[PDB]
Amino acid sequence: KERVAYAQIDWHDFVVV
Amino acid sequence: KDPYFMKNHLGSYECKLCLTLHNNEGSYLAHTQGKKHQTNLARRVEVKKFVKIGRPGYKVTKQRDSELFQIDYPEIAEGIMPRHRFMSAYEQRIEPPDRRWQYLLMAAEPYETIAFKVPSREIDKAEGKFWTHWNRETKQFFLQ
Amino acid sequence: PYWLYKLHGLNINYNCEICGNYTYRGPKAFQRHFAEWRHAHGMRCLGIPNTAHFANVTQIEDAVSLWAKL
Amino acid sequence: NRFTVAELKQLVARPDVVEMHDVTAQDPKLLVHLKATRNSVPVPRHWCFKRKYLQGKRGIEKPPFELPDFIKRTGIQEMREALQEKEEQKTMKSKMREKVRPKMGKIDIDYQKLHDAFFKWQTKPKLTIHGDLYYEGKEFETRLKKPGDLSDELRISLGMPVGPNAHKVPPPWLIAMQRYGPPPSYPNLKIPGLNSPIPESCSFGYHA
Amino acid sequence: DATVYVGGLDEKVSEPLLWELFLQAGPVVNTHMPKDRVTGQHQGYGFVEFLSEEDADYAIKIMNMIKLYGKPIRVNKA
RNA sequence: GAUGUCAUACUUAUC
Repeated sequence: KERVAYAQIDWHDFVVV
Repeated sequence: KDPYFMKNHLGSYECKLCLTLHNNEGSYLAHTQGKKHQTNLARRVEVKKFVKIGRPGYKVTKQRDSELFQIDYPEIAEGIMPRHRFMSAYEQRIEPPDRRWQYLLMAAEPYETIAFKVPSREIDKAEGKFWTHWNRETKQFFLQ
Repeated sequence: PYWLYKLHGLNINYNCEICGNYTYRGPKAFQRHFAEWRHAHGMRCLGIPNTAHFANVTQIEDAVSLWAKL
Repeated sequence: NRFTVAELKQLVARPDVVEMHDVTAQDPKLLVHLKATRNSVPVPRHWCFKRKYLQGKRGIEKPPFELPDFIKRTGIQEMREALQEKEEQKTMKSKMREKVRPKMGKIDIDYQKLHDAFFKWQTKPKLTIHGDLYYEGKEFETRLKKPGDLSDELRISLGMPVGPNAHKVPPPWLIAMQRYGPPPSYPNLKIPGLNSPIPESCSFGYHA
Repeated sequence: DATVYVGGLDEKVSEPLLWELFLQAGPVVNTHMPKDRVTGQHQGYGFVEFLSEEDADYAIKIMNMIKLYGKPIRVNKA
């Protein structure tokens, strides 16, 4: 389930604070 | 229905199993029964679309260690732990120039991802099972 | 079959002194295995290049003289 | 009396033409001089076989006939196929009634079109040299490439569009060639972007 | 030392296609493709023997990112 | 692949 959730998350919404 | 009798380019018959030639049609039907033909026959997407995104502002606490980030996240009420991943700055929404660094981004399902740029080449390890932890009682995730 | 092994030259002992005195059960099989990876690996240890002059070479002392003559 | 192949290879000036069967002849030096001549032709390979050079392609499928462009450009093949398809459906009574009162004018396309196809539209075929003999597997051995060039099938398989812009044009082994250097087996090979200009050398490789 | 093993290739790839793919990094002296004679299909592996061991090592090091028909081709020393 | 019996088919503008 963690591998399925990690492979479906958006990796383009980057936010630097 | 014999799958071995074929027609050649000269108007003849050819047995492909025993590889024999026959001139007339009466010689192909008499070549199926015999000692050679009998011996030849005996020898032969849903999780990504359902992700809610309100994007709240996260609060990270970076600290230079010596031998680590302490990001406080709210209650997610799920078994899925937040995951960290190292990505390159070549892919972006606007593609700004001079992007030649890497960014370690931590992401969770009810919150937005928080990214930290790493100018150095290799000073740590961004693996999940190797050097990260998440205390579900205090809702605190750490990675070193 | 004994007839297909007697007509095609099979079951005939042939000795190859280059590949560790290996055995071969056919003249055409020996001629096919001469231009193969095993004979090239056996001839590469002596330092002879894989060419067409050493196709019918069997003894190492004759192959060394054929390599020194060229 | 009969020497081995080693002495025959050492005695002859060209040991590449020496075979295993030439040592048991009646003249090894004469056979070695005749086999290593300038304009001599080799013997066929079916002299030592046992299939009489024609019993190997039994079960193999072959096309009936390859018509040239000059004969196919006259419309005689389609008319002959239509006449064969019309004659294959006629019975014996229709074939015997057409012999006493035949219908003239089956095709009759032209008279000068055949002369134009045989005199004006004549094309020279693909001949060969006199030394290139014919064998049984010569019709199937068609595999007999250049460094720096890629075919259309290899580019379709690898997924590399051939373009004049040398940014996306080279294969992805160009980064390894930039990090490691030129190939040691080809010192004169030049690739665009490393040792060649990019808009100039659009052929993705040059042997200079 | 002069032979490198190539794996991860599809069955539709041919030996002249593999030779033309290997010729871009160096001249290959021999190419062996093990295939079953009963079915006439390749086994997905091949051996490219070059003229030198250093050229074979450079070809093995320069082919770690080659993809053929959607499958990445791996090169190893053999 | 060879042998010896049988049948089919083909070639030489053969008669």
